Amino acid sequence: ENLYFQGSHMVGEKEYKAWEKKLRANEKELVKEYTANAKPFNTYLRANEGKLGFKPEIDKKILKLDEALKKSKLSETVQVYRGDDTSIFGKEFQNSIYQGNKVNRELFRKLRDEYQGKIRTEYGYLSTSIVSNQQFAMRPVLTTLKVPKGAHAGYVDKISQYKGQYELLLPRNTKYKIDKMYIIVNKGSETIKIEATVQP
Repeated sequence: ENLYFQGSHMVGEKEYKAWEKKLRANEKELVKEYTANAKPFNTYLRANEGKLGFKPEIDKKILKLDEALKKSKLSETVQVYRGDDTSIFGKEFQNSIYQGNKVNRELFRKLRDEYQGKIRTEYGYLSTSIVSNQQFAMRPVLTTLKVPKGAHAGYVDKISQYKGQYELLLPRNTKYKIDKMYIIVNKGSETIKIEATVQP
């Protein structure tokens, strides 16, 4: 263990290296493979609510990817984030929840009532961002996730010279409790905030 001068240069670099060490060569390539084209995997898991058996070749990779994600446990509780469009809320609210750069308060109240306090599931693998020096909240919806110590997760390197951070790749079938929803009033915009806790 070398001395960590300046602490972590970008948050998640330690966890990324450690996880990478435990992965077999075939696993590491499968992770890259998933990262390149995630959509066929995640639409499949969503279409069938996490049940396997429909597509044998896909099923085999999903099982291997699941095991790879098992290799690293979180040493400490962390916070990760997601930017999303109003499509996150589904047909009833997408088009309505906003009107001209501001949140519809009455529709927000209904939205808060349906989601807040409930436990939900992401059948696909969940990509989240780890804050280092910047948090990209340009999107209307910002979701913050508390990932508990002892949870399983993977790490993907999305970092470039000017933009990008480490990704925390959550296992498929992740459960989360929607702790709180509120409107962040920015200078010149409004953001819908979702604060959730990953149940392990």
